[PDB]
Amino acid sequence: SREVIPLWEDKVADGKAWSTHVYSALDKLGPNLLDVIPADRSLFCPKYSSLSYAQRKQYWAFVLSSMVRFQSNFKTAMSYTEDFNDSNGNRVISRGLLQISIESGNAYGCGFKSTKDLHDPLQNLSCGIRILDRWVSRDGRIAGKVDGAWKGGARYWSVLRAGDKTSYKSIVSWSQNLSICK
Repeated sequence: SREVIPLWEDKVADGKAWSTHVYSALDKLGPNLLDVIPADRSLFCPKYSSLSYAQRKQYWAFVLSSMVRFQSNFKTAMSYTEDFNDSNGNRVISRGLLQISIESGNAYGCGFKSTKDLHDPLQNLSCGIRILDRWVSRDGRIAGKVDGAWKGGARYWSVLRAGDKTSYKSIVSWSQNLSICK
């Protein structure tokens, strides 16, 4: 009786298993995320404050799938060499569905043992829950720039940072037009 279905279920063979993992991992890794009433709800989900717990898990699984859509187009094997360095002076390699890197990701407690673990879709999605759980809850908002500093998920993901990008405008549009949000 879900009202909102994540985009990875449309094409990905394991898409339903990904959703089941996210719904369960949200209980364990996103309890702070799911207690926030975000200050930019008027932008992302106008009716956020009336969502049940189950609807908020449906919402965050959808938003994660919309980020995956533009980060990796659902390709868990994807890697991308960035413009900047890790602390050792090697260019950062972003990996997997949400394009997380091992050094910055492991700072969230994601516990990646090796780079191969970032291409494990379940570990990758769990890490993205951890990142959101930290910053959406600390900043009290999903994204946006407040007094010259990016907030919420935009702290980590440039795909959530406002601008004239198809990715950002689509994530915003898809979120705010979910039946449970509008």
